[PDB]
Amino acid sequence: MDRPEGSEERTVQTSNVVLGETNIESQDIASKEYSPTWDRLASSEVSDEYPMLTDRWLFWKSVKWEVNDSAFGKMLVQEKFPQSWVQMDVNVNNIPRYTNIPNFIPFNIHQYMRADFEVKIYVNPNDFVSGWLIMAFLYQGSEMFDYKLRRNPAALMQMPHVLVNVGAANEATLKIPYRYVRPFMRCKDILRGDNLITGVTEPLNMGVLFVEVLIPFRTSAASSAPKSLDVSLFVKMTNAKFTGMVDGSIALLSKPIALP
Amino acid sequence: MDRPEGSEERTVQTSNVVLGETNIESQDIASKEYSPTWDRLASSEVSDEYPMLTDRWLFWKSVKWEVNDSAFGKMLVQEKFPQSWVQMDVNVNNIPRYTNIPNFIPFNIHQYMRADFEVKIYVNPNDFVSGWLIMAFLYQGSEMFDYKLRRNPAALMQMPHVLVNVGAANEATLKIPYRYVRPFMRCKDILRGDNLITGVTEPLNMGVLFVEVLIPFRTSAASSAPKSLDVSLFVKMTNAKFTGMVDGSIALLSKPIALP
Amino acid sequence: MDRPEGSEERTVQTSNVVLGETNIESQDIASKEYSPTWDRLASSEVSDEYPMLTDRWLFWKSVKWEVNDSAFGKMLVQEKFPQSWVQMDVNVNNIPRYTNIPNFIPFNIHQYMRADFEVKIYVNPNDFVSGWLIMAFLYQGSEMFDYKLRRNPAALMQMPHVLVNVGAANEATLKIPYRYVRPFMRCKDILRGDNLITGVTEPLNMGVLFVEVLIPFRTSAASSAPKSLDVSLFVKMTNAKFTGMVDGSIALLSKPIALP
Amino acid sequence: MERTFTPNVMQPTPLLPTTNDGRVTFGEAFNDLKDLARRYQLYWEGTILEGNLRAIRRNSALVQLPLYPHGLRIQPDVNNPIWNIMRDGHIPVISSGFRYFRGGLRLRIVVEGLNSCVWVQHHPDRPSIFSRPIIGRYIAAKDAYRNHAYAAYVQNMSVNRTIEVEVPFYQPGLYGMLNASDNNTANSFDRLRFTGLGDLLIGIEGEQPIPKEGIEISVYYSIADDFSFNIFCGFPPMVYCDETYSAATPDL
Amino acid sequence: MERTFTPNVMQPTPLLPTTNDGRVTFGEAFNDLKDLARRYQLYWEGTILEGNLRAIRRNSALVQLPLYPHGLRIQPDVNNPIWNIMRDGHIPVISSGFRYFRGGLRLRIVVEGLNSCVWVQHHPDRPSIFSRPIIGRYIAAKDAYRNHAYAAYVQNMSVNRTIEVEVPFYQPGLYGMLNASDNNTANSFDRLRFTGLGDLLIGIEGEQPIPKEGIEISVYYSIADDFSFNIFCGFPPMVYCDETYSAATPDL
Amino acid sequence: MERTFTPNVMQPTPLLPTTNDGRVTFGEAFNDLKDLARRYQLYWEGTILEGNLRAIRRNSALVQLPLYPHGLRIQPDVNNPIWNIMRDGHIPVISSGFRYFRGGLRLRIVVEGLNSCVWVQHHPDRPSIFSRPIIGRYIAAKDAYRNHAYAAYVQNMSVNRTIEVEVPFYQPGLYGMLNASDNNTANSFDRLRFTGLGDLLIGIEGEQPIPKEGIEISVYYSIADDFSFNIFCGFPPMVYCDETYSAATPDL
Repeated sequence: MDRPEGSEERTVQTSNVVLGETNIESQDIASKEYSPTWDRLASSEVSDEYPMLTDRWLFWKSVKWEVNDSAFGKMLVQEKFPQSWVQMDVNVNNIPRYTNIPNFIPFNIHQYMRADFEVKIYVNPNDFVSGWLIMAFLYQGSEMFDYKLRRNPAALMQMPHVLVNVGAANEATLKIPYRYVRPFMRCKDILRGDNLITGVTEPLNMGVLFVEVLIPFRTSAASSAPKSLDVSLFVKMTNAKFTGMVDGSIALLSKPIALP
Repeated sequence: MDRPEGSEERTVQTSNVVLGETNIESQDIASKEYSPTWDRLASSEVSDEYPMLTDRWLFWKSVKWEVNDSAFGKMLVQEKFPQSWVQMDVNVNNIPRYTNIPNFIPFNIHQYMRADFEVKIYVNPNDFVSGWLIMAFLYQGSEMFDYKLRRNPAALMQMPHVLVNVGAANEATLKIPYRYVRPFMRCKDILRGDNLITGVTEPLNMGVLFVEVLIPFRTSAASSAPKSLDVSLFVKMTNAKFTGMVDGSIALLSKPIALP
Repeated sequence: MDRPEGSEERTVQTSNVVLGETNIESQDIASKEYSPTWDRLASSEVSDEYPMLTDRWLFWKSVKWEVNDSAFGKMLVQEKFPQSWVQMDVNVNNIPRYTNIPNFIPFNIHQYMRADFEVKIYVNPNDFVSGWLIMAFLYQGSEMFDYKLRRNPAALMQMPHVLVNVGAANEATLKIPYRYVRPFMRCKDILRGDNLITGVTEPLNMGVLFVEVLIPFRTSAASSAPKSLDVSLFVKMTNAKFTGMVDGSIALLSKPIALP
Repeated sequence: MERTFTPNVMQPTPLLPTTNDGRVTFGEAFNDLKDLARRYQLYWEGTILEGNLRAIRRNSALVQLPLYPHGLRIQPDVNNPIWNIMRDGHIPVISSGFRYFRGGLRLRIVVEGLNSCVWVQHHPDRPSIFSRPIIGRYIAAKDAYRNHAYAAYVQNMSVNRTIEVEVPFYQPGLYGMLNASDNNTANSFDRLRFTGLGDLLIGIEGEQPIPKEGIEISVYYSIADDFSFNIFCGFPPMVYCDETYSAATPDL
Repeated sequence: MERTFTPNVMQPTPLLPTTNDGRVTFGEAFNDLKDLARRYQLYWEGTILEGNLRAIRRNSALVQLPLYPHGLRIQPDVNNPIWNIMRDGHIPVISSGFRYFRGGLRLRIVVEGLNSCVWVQHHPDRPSIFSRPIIGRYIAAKDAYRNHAYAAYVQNMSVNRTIEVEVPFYQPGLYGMLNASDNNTANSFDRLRFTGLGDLLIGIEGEQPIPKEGIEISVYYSIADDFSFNIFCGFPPMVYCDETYSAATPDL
Repeated sequence: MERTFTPNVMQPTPLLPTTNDGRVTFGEAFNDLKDLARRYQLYWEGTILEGNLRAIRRNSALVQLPLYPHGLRIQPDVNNPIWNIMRDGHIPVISSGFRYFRGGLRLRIVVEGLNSCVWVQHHPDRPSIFSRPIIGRYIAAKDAYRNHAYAAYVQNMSVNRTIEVEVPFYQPGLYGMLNASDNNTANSFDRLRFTGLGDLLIGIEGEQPIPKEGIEISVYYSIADDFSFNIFCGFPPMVYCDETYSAATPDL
């Protein structure tokens, strides 16, 4: 700190949202970036795009990790992505709704959807702590026969990830291009099987986002030293396309099934 | 600190005085800068100038502000400017004298005087405190009918001012161009009225310099942590002109009347 | 610290050794640098050179200085140079041997030797201590009639030296060009006198290397604050030449006589 | 420069398109306080009865009026509803943000109830050191009667009951002080001759008696064309007009 | 990019001169895992007796074989020494590091002990949701008998006891899932039609009886030319083959 | 370079205009210590009586004088007032700041009281390992008598009582050591042949008796033209001459 103002804070703007950062980031990209071509073969209805709504950096969860619950491999976040994020606005009964968040408002009236994603992880520690986080992404991981084994931080180091050095207080961004078995994901619980058929698919489960402890959070032994630290996430969409226009209530949203 | 010497210290030289600074300043100018033209219409005697004496950065007051006397709007300094500065050398009876300070030695032999001023405020805190000062100037403020009401820091924010962030330890310079009802100020108590007339004027009262608490000085609760901080002021003159040569004792200096 | 990695660490490579530094150094050169010409007049046998062995930065001593033994002029190091360094590998009886260290392996088979030297001094303090070291060199100092008087830090300030500011944690390099009474130094104890003659010469005693306390090491009074600090030395050779090939055991190494 | 210093700007949207200070929507622009200060406002107003004047009224003055760009010190009372709830006009509010000035003022004297003649003089070398006017028999002889050689205007009420004059700046210095205090002993000279434009005296010239209701004199004023509000210092703290008469009784 | 991020490099020596992935010392290069995945390995192998088939064997199927690029879920037992100590081949090990794929597979069916004729069909629209094969009389009628219109190959053992076929990629989506779980209810659709190439059925066509030793069917497989291991996610944790049978008994 | 390192300079005034090391005010320059070292100073001085010499004086030596650029180790006593209060000359003070040298010295022997002849020899291969001279009958035979083939000069006192010689540098090495210790056993070779220019012997050649007052020999010395003070190491700590005889007795 050498100025009347503290110092210069870098700025990142998208739509009508402005994010400030002060340090050098840790970055990675889940897969090769590309422009889709086979999505046009999936739907004859024109794909609508709402960039001012979807390209907006939106605030996700805050998760609080303490010294007493910070062990190697501790999962601060284990969420189906982008399902958990898009469905983060629930009612009294933990039933999601796409009706209040402007970024998610197109999900309510469309049956099929696709986009690339970016995730920012913000931690604001003081000058006197030490620790390390790893945020990683696994494409459709929950469907793999060894999913729980891939949860170990040693395994996360090999999938696309970014690191947060609490000793440096760096921000971090993880780019996640769209890759799925189909050129579109489903927004809601539709086309389940019948008496004989079982075609069941989760809405918006492109993969699993992890946030885990690489090196446990440590603090001064002093009493008035913060033994806690909040971890905040931000998400946005790059190439958001929506198709299959429907009434917002033609299909329902179920209570989401959690991960182990 | 990354060198054998600490790091590079910026330097500012004037006459035979050299000031060192280490941080980025907070600056402001009381009014538009200009070159005077109507001062020549006031005196037919040639205006003498003593740049090596007057253009010299001179040390003013040190004022000590503590945690226990640091409240919002606390006045560390409330002084008539430049009167208080030029008259800072007093005798046993608090009577000023222009005879010892080389910068003020022209004031003793001249009746009328004019100059632009610059004020530097130096605070040297450690790395572990927090607080904020505001140094502001009010042109001929004491003569205003609402002067005491303009003393609040909320009012100071609107007059020309500079800020000192104790958390950054920045220096600060306030430029104050000469503006007065007359093209000259008086150096001493002269031409008071008589039995019928009352023409009474204070020497060198171009305005009021404030130094106030914007955000109270705070410290670690530890015992051996400094609960005090000195605030030092420096002043110099830009376009010092003097006219009306007189004997150094033809006119006397009174004990200065203080502000409320 | 503003990056995921801490920050950039400068690197210095020689042979197969790589040294890392993070701060701006303190440097000096014992005497004017030159290319030797009269060494060729001393030996008709071709002078062998082993740059990959000798030009290698080698680790010397670590010396531990504590708060309770850190007084003005305290000698952390007082060693004959380069004797003490080249002979740092001793046996059970404190007898040196040139047979294990690759940098010193040419000293075992040659009778006469010459080179320029460079010495690095590494101290890695935390952010909260204060103190100062001086590392200085005195050409053939032990042979001077006032050697012990030149041991005072006030006297060291006048000989070639470098400084280590514990408050800045800077590295430091002292270059020491070869200067001696003869164009070669002796590797071992050879050609001592006989019954009548006394021609006795110490191996490799080009001078005395000092490391002394300029300003005593000070620490926080807290219990868990390190009251100790290690000082490590590194040495290498620039123009190493060896001549006078002999069997590695034709001449013996004595137990080295220490300095007062 | 700290007063306008804006570091680390975070702006979610672009700026709002201009209307040229109202010129696009309304037919006129609003960009300068100087323009508003040229719209007349009440300076002083009072009623004068025969009892307020000298026993023998030898064409003596009715009002001794000090001239301040920042207006007079207002007295809010039951007899003065305007000053009580409207408080100070726009010009005193504008003036409060500036230290100095150098121009003239434009006045408008409205005299109702008198069938006689009114004389008006400007005394630039005699400005008052108080921020309140002096009425009738309390006016000293030196001012109570028409002085010679001063810039003046004499108007019969039979032709027009409104007098229009412009008062010039005749001060020996660089600036005139705005917002000056009446409690000033350390700088009497500044307060005496470097503050006010000089008193304006309004008197009567005739033998006609004043009606029992009295005459009313209303002086409006505004800034002249050569006037300038000069050095911007802070605004002083303000009072709110909606805190005079409450909306708890919306009609009263 | 963090996965390959190497800050503050400290390198004592220069790099080691190349051999072009072995081409200098040996006559061939080794730079791509795709090449190794094109070297055949065991997919499944079993012995079938008359008792495993339907009582009346009306040219019914012998094996219903699910087709996974990452291979079947191995069962290490006393009867299967290979899976017990060799464990999974190279292809399942390679496959474990990638999420998706889009190509075909190449098979080789070796049938020993049977003098009759063998028929082979590929059912791309009917892939199994389990990672284990179905044998003989446990195969449902819909698959136990030759279906029409499917891509097939019929081979007499008298001419050759080895069948060579290439199974194509006929899936409605972009990718097929590698390393898929058999416990999958939340995404049945993915597991049903976006995972396996479709079952391969191997049956017998003739009236010849099966010898008391039974017939043995060995299916080898490899990656086809149009195949791609697509998105590199992490490797899962591994087991070590030298921890099956110990070297404490160096010969056993 | 740390020895001359001057960071963060703060200089209130400009530099002082030059005089070219005194050449402007006085007629000469003073910029090099080498020039001062070329101004002669006392090296050694003593009185010799018949009793100090051999019983039978066979043209034997009077003084065996070691030659050091940094001078002899002084002995301050009541008989030697100079060394006691003037201490060491300028040359020993200059020499103390340098480690090495490589040149010759210029001597001046002044012999008073003797009417005979004086012989002087230089023994470059025989320099003393002590910093003190040897007198008369204490001089070993090898040096007490004139040796052959050495550079010499023989002077009759009848023609001139002052001898002027220049002693050359005849050493086998690169440098000669300045400020060498007499307590040196670990490096005897350095102290023996790489320190001093070689002894200078001053003897008498005639049968004339020495007066009862004795003869006095005064040797002055200075640096030669080919001399160099070579490597600047620190200065050693000093003593102050005004702390020998106090000013408490201003005349004594």
